[PDB]
Amino acid sequence: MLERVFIDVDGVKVSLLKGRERKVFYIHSSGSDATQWVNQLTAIGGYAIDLPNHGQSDTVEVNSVDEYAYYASESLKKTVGKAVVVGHSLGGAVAQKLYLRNPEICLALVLVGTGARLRVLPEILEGLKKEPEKAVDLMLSMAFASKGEEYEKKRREFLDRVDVLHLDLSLCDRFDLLEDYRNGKLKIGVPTLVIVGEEDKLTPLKYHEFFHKHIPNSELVVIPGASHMVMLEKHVEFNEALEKFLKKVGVAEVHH
Ligand SMILES: CC(C)(COP(=O)(O)OP(=O)(O)OC[C@H]1O[C@@H](n2cnc3c(N)ncnc32)[C@H](O)[C@@H]1OP(=O)(O)O)[C@@H](O)C(=O)NCCC(=O)NCCS
Ligand SMILES: [Cl-]
Repeated sequence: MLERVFIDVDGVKVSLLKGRERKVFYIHSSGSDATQWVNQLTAIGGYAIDLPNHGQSDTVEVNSVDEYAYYASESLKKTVGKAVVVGHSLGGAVAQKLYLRNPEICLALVLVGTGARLRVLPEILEGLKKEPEKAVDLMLSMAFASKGEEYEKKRREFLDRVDVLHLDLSLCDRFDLLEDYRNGKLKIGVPTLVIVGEEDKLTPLKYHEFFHKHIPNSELVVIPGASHMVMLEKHVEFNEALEKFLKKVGVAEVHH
């Protein structure tokens, strides 16, 4: 069912995965790629970006979350025009910056396992340069509710992508919109769905209650038996929540 497509953003080749036509645009997390969203792409539809430096996209120097938001926004415009933007962790930071720069292209926001500030444990971030296996194991212990096939696969991916993982996490570590939400300057005017796995230790419940408190039209969904990787660990529950929200916002199903 899925297709891989390619577009050009200012000379940078960007790959995306796409399912059935739907105005939904997914943005993956650090050290990951569009394949993070396969369970959503096949059931809900839409497009998932491979950010530059990830998946089948070109490599290019990226020094901020804002720069990734530029690639994401251009890619959204070229594929779906306007969309519900779904971001996980780093991708949720990218989604927030995308909304702030280009609110017109966001029909709604889905903030998954993310935060207004994404400081990274120094034992992970500094541990990746010296003993990456230990750092990866620590990060993943905080990201999965259970070991098993998804955990093992992600562990191997991270071991294969340590350099990009460290670059991505360094961008997270510098990402901070917290006070701008707190002091009321940053306003999210679109419908928002905030999703977190009950066991998530990388971006815990309080990060998601923070969004829910500061965003007027937000709904919070905590998914039991999942941690940070909720869209992979509990995909059926995740999809049901997302589909209910898409109905609410009017992003119709368009079968056949
Ligand atoms: C790395 C870490 C220990 C640094 O902690 P720190 O030096 O206290 O600095 P922070 O800026 O994160 O936190 C300071 C305060 O802001 C709050 N805060 C930070 N990020 C927040 C967010 N996204 N939402 C709401 N509150 C937040 C904290 O709760 C804390 O409040 P407190 O003083 O009342 O406890 C901490 O951020 C952490 O444990 N993070 C989770 C693990 C991780 O590595 N996540 C990866 C994210 S990509
Ligand atoms: Cl991340």
